[PDB]
Amino acid sequence: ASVLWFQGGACSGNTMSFLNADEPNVVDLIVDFGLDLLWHPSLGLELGNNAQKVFWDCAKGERPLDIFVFEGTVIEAPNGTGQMDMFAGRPMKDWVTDLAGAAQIVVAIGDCACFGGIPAMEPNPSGSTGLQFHKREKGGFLGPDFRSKMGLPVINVPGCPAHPDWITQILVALATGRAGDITLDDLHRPETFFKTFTQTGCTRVQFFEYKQSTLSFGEGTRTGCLFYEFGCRGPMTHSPCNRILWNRQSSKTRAGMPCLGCTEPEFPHFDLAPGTVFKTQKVSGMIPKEVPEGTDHLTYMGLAAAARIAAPQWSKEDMFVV
Amino acid sequence: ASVLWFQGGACSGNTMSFLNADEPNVVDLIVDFGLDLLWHPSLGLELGNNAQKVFWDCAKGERPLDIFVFEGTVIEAPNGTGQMDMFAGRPMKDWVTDLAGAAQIVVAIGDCACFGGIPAMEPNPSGSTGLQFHKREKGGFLGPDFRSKMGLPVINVPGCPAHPDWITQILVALATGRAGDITLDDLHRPETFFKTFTQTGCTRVQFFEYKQSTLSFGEGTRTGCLFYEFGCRGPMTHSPCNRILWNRQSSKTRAGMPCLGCTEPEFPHFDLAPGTVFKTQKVSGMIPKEVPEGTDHLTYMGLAAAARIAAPQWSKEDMFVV
Amino acid sequence: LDLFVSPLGRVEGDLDVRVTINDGVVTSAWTEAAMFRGFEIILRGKDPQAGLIVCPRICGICGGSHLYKSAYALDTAWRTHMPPNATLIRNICQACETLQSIPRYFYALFAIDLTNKNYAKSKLYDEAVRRFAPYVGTSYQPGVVLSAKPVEVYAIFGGQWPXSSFMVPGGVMSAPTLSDVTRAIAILEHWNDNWLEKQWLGCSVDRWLENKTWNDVLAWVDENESQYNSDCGFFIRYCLDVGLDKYGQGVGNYLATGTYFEPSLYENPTIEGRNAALIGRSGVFADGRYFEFDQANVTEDVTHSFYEGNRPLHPFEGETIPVNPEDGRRQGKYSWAKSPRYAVPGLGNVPLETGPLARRMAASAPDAETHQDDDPLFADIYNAIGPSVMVRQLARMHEGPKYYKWVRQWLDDLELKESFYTKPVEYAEGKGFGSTEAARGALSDWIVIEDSKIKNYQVVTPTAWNIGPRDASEVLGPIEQALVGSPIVDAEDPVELGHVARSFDSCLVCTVH
Amino acid sequence: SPVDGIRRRLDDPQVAEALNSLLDHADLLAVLVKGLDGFVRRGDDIANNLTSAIGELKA
Ligand code: FCO
Ligand code: F3S
Ligand code: F3S
Ligand code: F3S
Ligand code: F3S
Ligand code: F3S
Ligand code: F3S
Ligand SMILES: [Mg+2]
Ligand code: 3NI
Repeated sequence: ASVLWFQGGACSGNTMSFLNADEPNVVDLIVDFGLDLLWHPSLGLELGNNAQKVFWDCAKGERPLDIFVFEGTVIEAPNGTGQMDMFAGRPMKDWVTDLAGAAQIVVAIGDCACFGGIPAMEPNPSGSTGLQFHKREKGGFLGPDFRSKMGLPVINVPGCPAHPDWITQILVALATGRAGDITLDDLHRPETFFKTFTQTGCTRVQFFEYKQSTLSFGEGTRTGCLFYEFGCRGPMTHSPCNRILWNRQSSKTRAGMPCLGCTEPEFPHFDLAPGTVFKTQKVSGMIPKEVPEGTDHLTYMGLAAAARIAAPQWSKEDMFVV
Repeated sequence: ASVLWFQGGACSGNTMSFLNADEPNVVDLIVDFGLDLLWHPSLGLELGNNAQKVFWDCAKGERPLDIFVFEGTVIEAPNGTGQMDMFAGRPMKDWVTDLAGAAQIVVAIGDCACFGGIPAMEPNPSGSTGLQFHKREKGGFLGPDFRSKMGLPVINVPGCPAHPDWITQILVALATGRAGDITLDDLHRPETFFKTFTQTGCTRVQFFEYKQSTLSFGEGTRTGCLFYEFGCRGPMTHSPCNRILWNRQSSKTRAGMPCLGCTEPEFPHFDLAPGTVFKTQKVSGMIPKEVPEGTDHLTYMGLAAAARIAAPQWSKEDMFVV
Repeated sequence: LDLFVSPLGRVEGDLDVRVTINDGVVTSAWTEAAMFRGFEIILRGKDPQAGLIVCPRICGICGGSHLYKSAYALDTAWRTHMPPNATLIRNICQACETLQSIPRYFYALFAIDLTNKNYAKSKLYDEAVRRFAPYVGTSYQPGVVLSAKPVEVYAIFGGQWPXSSFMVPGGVMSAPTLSDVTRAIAILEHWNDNWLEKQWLGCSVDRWLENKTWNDVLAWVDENESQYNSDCGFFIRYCLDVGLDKYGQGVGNYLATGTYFEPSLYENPTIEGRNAALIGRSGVFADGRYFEFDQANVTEDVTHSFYEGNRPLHPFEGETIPVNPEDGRRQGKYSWAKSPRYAVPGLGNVPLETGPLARRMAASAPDAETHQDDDPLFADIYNAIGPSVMVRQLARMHEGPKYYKWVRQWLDDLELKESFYTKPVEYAEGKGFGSTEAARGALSDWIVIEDSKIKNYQVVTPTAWNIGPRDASEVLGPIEQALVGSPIVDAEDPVELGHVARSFDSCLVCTVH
Repeated sequence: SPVDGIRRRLDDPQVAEALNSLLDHADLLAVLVKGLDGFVRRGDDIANNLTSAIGELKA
């Protein structure tokens, strides 16, 4: 299975995260799983005209392209020319057009590629967009009706960056005959990773249940949930970040950092407008503006009051102790 | 730091779990952290009289014994003679007496050694007991007032078996000058691992919060929390099983198996009496007999009714999907 | 010379070995299992599923096997339905535990004895020390470290290893996801590439499994430098150089209860349908002849064991009534091991060696069905050079490639949309027989559920078969007879006793439970 | 003995009268506890009824 991994408006974080892959690690994925990595800007040996030969052979159908991985945004500025992202003699968006049209499967890795991500933040100088989404709005660069040659839409492996497993396990599934096991949600994300929430497996959910808030960073995060004071988007964000830990160690929320909802197409949420960074926007100083997914402010708040009154003592003390 | 690891009424599961250690792995712990493993029944090279020479030198003080790890129960039957556990020419309990009196630090690894564990289940044919506990009752074999030469009581690394990190990180802390960072709870367990609950980081806590029960094993565990129908002791059990995952992969609860509360001194709880295995004992068919730690039945049930009313739709559906 | 070796460690528990030595050769041997926990006693009156929690605790290294057979004991007792995915997961986890056991035992428990000073004159001794020295051996470290990977697969499906109880009547508790299976495959492939093929074999598993004769194995050793200098090739050459092929023969009769059900053939576990459904075939190999395994032929003798009893008992009527070892020794009893014997027609109740060698011999039986292990390699090895420490070890190691391939295929066989559990009826009454091949051999549970409680629970572990003491006929157990004939170069460090006992991968916590 | 004292209290005319009146209405106590057991064993149903009721007021 040939893989061509291109980077548009990328920071290469998805590649670096991918390189952190374990079980399989990246080398075993590239070699031992029958995935022929044709080229990758961070890893491909070919430069210049040899690399362009590889790209053109993929684009024109001279050689098969099974998986086109795209990382980074599709940069369309200036004026829709895409010349703020010139790659191998073309605007990167033209490469995207050709290769997405050539690939059996197109995988957008990372929010930039999936939805536009950080570069698509206003004022979006690069005219960045995702492959098939611009933020939540379906269509992105390739249009809502784009399908790869295997009939799939762009497989969106979101995250900023995506966790290595979010792509590697998909690649293994494709390589092991389990492509049919891959189900995609409405954002084209693999449901095997994105039916759960970041909160799922969060070490602070018991504090969340009892509405015990982390009050401060550092040692303050030895207790409490980050939802109330730090804008944790865990309960509104689909991800397996607390199921499949980052770097096989931790997750933002475990570590005391609020989930920024990076697997969600709106990321960065509120465009990091003043007062929204590591803060919970609240109505009347008590009611979070955004409640967990599938809840309503009145039942949430009622249950929150009930949970506060019935809170056990341990939920009000440090638990992640030295 | 010399380490002598003995096994009494053990199944060697703590050793095997220990051998699963990663970061550090067991070989790097034994070699590269300055921990001189004098002998271990599963790993020591010496047999017969050479092994006994090592043991006797440790017991009589001929050579220093920094850490005496004991796995398995202290077997006292028959009639307090301990001859149901004869090791190297003595009842194992006599070795325990001598070596625990010789060691700078005594570590009981696994419930058997900590509290008596499964062999101490009635009728306790082996007269098994823990080093310093018999189940929850402090004192075990060595007495409540036993202190090692460093002044510590037996460090209880419970579990059945203990997770490799529960011992290896303690050993690393001892080896890296962080012994003073080790705080022990009332059961002499390292609070760095046993202030959290098994539930802490459980992928099913959101279902717990909304009182959504897993109804059946297998695919039934794609949703729900195991507390209500499968006797999950997660919320009553101190452990980092969902914080530090087992085998760097999972935990019982994540996998759909109820926590059996194995880090708790009563394990196996209710002595696995009929009707208590993978079942939640309930009063009037709906009130759990045991509620989470630090809650009372009244508040817990009121909050549970409120949560059931407030429960979002996703909490009632499969989340650990293929 | 009466030599009492205590402890003989690296046998997963408490073992003492008494040997009579004449002219530097063991002429008689007694294996003394020295530690008793009495889990069969504890299980009486407990919840019918208490075995799923207790039996894994019989043993750390093979508790998953205990779980497997305890689950199947309940499945048969309760006439459950096993969805094919559940059977696959059970197979995968059993085999993964065994795949962990193989290197972990080989390097940590067995191969370090290859560095014994008795071999200092061998031309391969320096290399043996470099590779297999405890904790620093260049083969020891990666072998032991990577031994944890297959049980990572186990943990993926069971939550953890050791000490999951996720195998339950009617299936498994877990519901694997796509990433579970892909990660399990990745872990298995990485372990296979990095330990099994790179380090153990120096070749592909397929190349190793092409060895059908002993001459094939020797040609494989000499075929190229990679296989020659592999841990397997080096181990074979070391054994042939230092004489590990010359003793530890043992009974030459073998018991395999088999394990790894073909999912379609054991959807409704029964005792009677068990043998046909096995992939890793059951089989008794006695007096050079193949017999079908039948659990009804299993007795346990306590004549020389520290238990009350006057006749061999089939485990359905088994009893575990300890006697005080002082009194028992006054009665000639010397081990907490029971003496499992198997009724072979024309031979009576004989000791049978269990373990990988027994499995390989069973796999050499005729009339294998398509799903079943059909492997003539160890029939040929047995006929060519006979059993020995080397051949027993080679059987164990041979299972690595074979079980890896089976696990890989089973992972491919998982139908993730399909059921992993059929809720059983927890009958108040039932008689269950669960058996598996733990890493060390035939592991079996006979359970009698009465009044929704465990009425009887008898575990017969492979090391009990191997290391169990003399029966009422004074017939030595397999390990005892394997010790007989062993050379003793140094009574102060009788490493050959360790070689023989550990070549069985003896697990004393299992032996006694 | 303290148990002897509870038997002694049972003799008290006034204690006996009250205990007799309790056993006269023990049926009502039994039915109220049975009603509570019923309510508890159908608590999930009543919770589902309150969920469907609130869910209507939500729509
Ligand atoms: N393998 C293994 Fe343990 C032994 N003997 C069991 O069963
Ligand atoms: S990791 Fe980098 S490539 Fe985009 S998705 Fe995040 S800015
Ligand atoms: S439970 Fe965890 S995911 Fe965020 S909302 Fe609280 S820190
Ligand atoms: S910010 Fe992203 S990486 Fe996970 S913890 Fe939140 S979804
Ligand atoms: S793992 Fe084994 S040694 Fe005891 S603590 Fe559990 S039975
Ligand atoms: S939240 Fe998890 S720890 Fe048990 S009680 Fe529920 S499965
Ligand atoms: S049974 Fe023990 S291993 Fe953890 S999940 Fe529960 S404390
Ligand atoms: Mg038994
Ligand atoms: Ni064992």
